[PDB]
Amino acid sequence: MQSLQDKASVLSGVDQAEAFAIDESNLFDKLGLQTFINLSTNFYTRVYDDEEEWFQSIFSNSNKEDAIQNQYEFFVQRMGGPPLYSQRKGHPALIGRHRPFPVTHQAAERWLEHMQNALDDSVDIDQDSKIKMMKFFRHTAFFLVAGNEL
Amino acid sequence: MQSLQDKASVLSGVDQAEAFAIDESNLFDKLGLQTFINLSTNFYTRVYDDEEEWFQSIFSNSNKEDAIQNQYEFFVQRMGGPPLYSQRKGHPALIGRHRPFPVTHQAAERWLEHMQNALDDSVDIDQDSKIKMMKFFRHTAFFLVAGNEL
Ligand code: HEM
Ligand code: HEM
Ligand code: NA
Ligand code: NA
Repeated sequence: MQSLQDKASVLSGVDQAEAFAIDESNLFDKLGLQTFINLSTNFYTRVYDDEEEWFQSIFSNSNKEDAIQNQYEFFVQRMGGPPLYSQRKGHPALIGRHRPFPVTHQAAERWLEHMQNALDDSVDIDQDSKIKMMKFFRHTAFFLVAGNEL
Repeated sequence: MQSLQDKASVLSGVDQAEAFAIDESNLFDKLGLQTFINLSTNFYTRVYDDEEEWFQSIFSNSNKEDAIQNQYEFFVQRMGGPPLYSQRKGHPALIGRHRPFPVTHQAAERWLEHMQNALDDSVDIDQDSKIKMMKFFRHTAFFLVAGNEL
């Protein structure tokens, strides 16, 4: 309430401080490009095989392989790697770029569920990193929810 | 047209490639924190002394010293320095965070004018950097205009 990052914390239960703990060490240096590519691939397989119509139909106007490229490049860029996303698309502008979608509370949890699963399948992400990443995903999911409202 | 970064290029005359040339070398390493603090201070002095009512009244609900802190921290973060902005506020989410303001074509040029002046007064920014920075400011100003429309 009264500030996007505040709504995100209240809704998500993740403190903004926690959310950006990713910035304390270079995760990309820890995990490498391939971890991120596999992660987003896994994630989007699940999304595009999601049987939950309402979710899934959210992604109908996008290409699976494009969305994968969009996502891992943002993650690579944002977690210590080279700025691949900006090189190609400019500012992440997450709220702006999610404007066309119905980013609801329920949708945030669905998104986060597929991601939790994709993170679990990941063979190359250590616990500490998994926690930091989920804290970041979860805070920002609800940051998007807050943005979808205002 | 059809894509935020495309509108920005068409309106602004700055190719998105040009806009993100800042990512080729560490500008923060070149210029240091103080350059950025002085730059934003200069800039916001001008903004808050702007006699153009319509512009200036855009910034009425903000504190001069807060806006300065917001801006130089984003620039520091985005041009090679430590992620000060995110540490404090989370995602830059530029379109989202400019939603409350009337970000018009005319406003973009005004903003860019004060910035051009502030860049000129800067004693520690070399030509090459000035060009890269203005390309980045100008592209992103119109990216914000595009965002203000859609
Ligand atoms: C709240 C639940 C969310 C929903 C329903 C959602 C939905 C979508 C959809 C439909 C797209 C377009 C796919 C594409 O063509 O690239 C997209 C793009 C994207 N999403 Fe999400 N998203 C959510 C949360 C998140 C979160 C938590 C992150 C980051 C941690 C994120 C980052 C992105 C990025 C980087 C893109 C690509 C932007 C672009 O290049 O256009 N999203 N999202
Ligand atoms: C298009 C012309 C623009 C107008 C009229 C405009 C207006 C504003 C206003 C009124 C604020 C709130 C001040 C504050 O309290 O921090 C603001 C914040 C900000 N603007 Fe702009 N702006 C423009 C373009 C830009 C450009 C080109 C950039 C980056 C290159 C930028 C980056 C920011 C940032 C980082 C903030 C602080 C966000 C926050 O923490 O809430 N703006 N802008
Ligand atoms: Na942004
Ligand atoms: Na953003």
